[PDB]
Amino acid sequence: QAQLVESGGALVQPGRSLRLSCAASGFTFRNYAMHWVRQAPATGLQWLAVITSDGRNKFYADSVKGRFTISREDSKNTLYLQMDSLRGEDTAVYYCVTQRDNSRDYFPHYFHDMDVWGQGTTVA
Amino acid sequence: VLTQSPLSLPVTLGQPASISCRSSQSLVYSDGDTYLNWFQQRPGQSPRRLIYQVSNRDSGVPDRFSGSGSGTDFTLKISRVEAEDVGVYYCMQGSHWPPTFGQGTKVEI
Amino acid sequence: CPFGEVFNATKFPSVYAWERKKISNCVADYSVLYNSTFFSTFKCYGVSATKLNDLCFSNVYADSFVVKGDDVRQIAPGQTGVIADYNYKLPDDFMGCVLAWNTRNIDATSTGNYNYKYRYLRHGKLRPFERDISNVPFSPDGKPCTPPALNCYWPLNDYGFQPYRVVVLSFETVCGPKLS
Ligand SMILES: *[C@@H]1O[C@H](CO)[C@@H](O[C@@H]2O[C@H](CO)[C@@H](O[C@@H]3O[C@H](CO)[C@@H](O)[C@H](O)[C@@H]3O)[C@H](O)[C@H]2NC(C)=O)[C@H](O)[C@H]1NC(C)=O
Ligand SMILES: *[C@@H]1O[C@H](CO)[C@@H](O)[C@H](O)[C@H]1NC(C)=O
Repeated sequence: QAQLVESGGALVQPGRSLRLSCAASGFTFRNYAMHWVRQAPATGLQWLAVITSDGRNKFYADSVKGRFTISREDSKNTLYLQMDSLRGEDTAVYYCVTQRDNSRDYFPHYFHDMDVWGQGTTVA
Repeated sequence: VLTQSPLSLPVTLGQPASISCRSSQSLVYSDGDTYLNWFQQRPGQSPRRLIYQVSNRDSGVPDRFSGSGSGTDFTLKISRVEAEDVGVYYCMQGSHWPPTFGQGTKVEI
Repeated sequence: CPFGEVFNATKFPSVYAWERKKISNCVADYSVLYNSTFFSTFKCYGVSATKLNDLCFSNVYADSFVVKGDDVRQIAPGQTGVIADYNYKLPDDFMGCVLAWNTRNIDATSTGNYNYKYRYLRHGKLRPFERDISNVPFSPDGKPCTPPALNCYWPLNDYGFQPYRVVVLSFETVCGPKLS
């Protein structure tokens, strides 16, 4: 029963850094790719980045590539998002997202389901 | 890019509904499948998946939900909209990286 | 037929770079292989191993490579996975025989034998018996990309070699021996 819980959201002034975390449970964190998706009226639901199950590869949307870094700490079953040089445009609800089906845990199959969502944390 | 229509769909309680989603490109993937999913977001809560692969229901999803489509043009169908269904329906494509969502369609009761 | 030349070869290629030996114009003695303890796996698809000597073919293709034991199972029809999808695929059809043996004392090394590579990223899956030995940094949406920049990843990786040597005999002037 996969569950994701986001935390660490806050008001960030332009140019500053903020790091989000997401506690995973109900599944083996190590065996799944993890994603960040953000929500705003501006973009609706926007995918940002994915980290593969081994924590080796990291893919980023052009809108955040070079500014955001996705990382994971398997020992704590926790997903993180490092948002450097945060902009006003990055105001959004940040969701921790993964999938239940990891039978094909390789690019791009982990974007096909995205059926596990957390509560979402607001960053402004 | 995914565009949903109509943006706002006012559905009398107990009446059917239909939410369209048109992609700027064919969503057929390299293996011939189509990774066009639909999500439902209740106000104050996260999105949940209802339909995957255009028309397949997820476990636990009410039989009132279905869908159809091909190429670029897809539809989320609801046999009858319940009060509990109030919220925003989104289409999502995973066929082409980066995965994208539509702007979402608000369904009112 | 030059079977020993393939099975007892001193050097095998990687799976992504699997090599194809064509066997033809010869007599195929499958008894040596059939009743041997050499192989850890002897799997035939729609073909009775015991009757291989009684089957004639236009030719036989012996596809040679080294794969981790765990992924040997991906060398079969109707399979998915990193090897089945990106390195070496078998068609959904009848197949000859997939023969494999443990090579921990041949190819594996104490620090890992990383001389063997495999593919894990590709713009689409491989066709049956397709060989892709290119090496261009993978880009998730077809864009130009330069490693180690974001979204720029090499499509190939290394094997942490236990390894198995696998020889696949795909069937299409070659027959077995006659009985005197
Ligand atoms: C690949 O090489 C192995 C050996 O490195 C071959 O297996 C061996 O084949 C010989 C020949 O029939 C088997 O019999 C041996 O004959 C000699 C003759 O003087 C005898 O001294 C030995 O005691 C033995 O009888 C030998 O048992 C066999 N070894 C094993 C473990 O099966 C193998 O057949 C070669 N593969 C191919 C496809 O040629
Ligand atoms: C096993 O195959 C070899 C092939 O030369 C044959 O000589 C041997 O007699 C076979 N074993 C038995 C029990 O028939």
